[PDB]
Amino acid sequence: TKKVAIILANEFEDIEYSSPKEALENAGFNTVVIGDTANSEVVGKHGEKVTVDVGIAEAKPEDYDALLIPGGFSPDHLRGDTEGRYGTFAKYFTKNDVPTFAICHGPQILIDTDDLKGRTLTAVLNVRKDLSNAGAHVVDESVVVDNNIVTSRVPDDLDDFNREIVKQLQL
Amino acid sequence: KVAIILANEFEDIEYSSPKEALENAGFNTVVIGDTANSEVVGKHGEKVTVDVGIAEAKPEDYDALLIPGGFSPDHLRGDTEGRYGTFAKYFTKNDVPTFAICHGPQILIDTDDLKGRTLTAVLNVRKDLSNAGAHVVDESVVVDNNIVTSRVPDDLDDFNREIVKQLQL
Repeated sequence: TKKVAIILANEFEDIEYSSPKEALENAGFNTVVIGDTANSEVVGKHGEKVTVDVGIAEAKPEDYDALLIPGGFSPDHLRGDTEGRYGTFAKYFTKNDVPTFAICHGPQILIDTDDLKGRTLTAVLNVRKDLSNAGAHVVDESVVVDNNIVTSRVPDDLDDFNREIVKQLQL
Repeated sequence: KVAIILANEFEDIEYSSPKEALENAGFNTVVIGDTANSEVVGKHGEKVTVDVGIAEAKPEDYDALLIPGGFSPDHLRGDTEGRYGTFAKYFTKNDVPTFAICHGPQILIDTDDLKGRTLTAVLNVRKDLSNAGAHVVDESVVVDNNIVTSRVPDDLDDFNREIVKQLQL
């Protein structure tokens, strides 16, 4: 059975957690929330409460078949980790070509892998310049697939995003 | 007169504290935002009235630019037209005092004028500043000619000292 790590801090955009989670689960995959502390609670921009399953210190990235990075201000919070642990975690996925799904601000964490040069991604407008400065080829499309990396921009893109992330796990 | 570019979810004290330091030193501030006479609200609930809409604002009107942090700079970088980056370019291009704290330096990324400049910021945005070509350091306040930057609210005494000193020169 295949399972997806979702990295999550406070002030995630609620629907960018719940909608991809539901799409993945509907296709028969399971999801695990990775955050600062196991059994702590993180709260979305619009109040959705999510319990963290596994702490970032304990998580083994090789256990997971894909990584999902919801947007909102959750990725900016994750990037405040003093030891940079979420960028390091994400680096397993980009280095080993494991399916990697990020929507809106989500691709901010991918900058911290240093693995973006020459990769093709989209994101929310707010972060596109930072992605381009990280070396990516940045485009403006509802969903972009570059081998293992699937990116989208905004919550309106979720239907396209959810279709592609599920396909990529079927491989 | 100092332009303050401001959206919702600014870090409250990074607006009020430099504003008061400037006003104490006898300088005036003008909040520039999406629409004149709207309110933007800080992370901790502070309400600030927007003086001038970004459509009408003329950067040459101003003696400095102040960019408070929190998630205000990220909101400003969402402007469909990129108008706040364009506003900021005037200050970087013409070497006009430019003050940014915490996440505030994110807006300076959009000027494309950070190559070889020396800045600090909150940890969360340092990689992006480095990727923009800045020399990023970890200090309570950094002065690089016209650009003054700090990291977090605790730095405010130092930040305020240096931004006031710029305007006095």
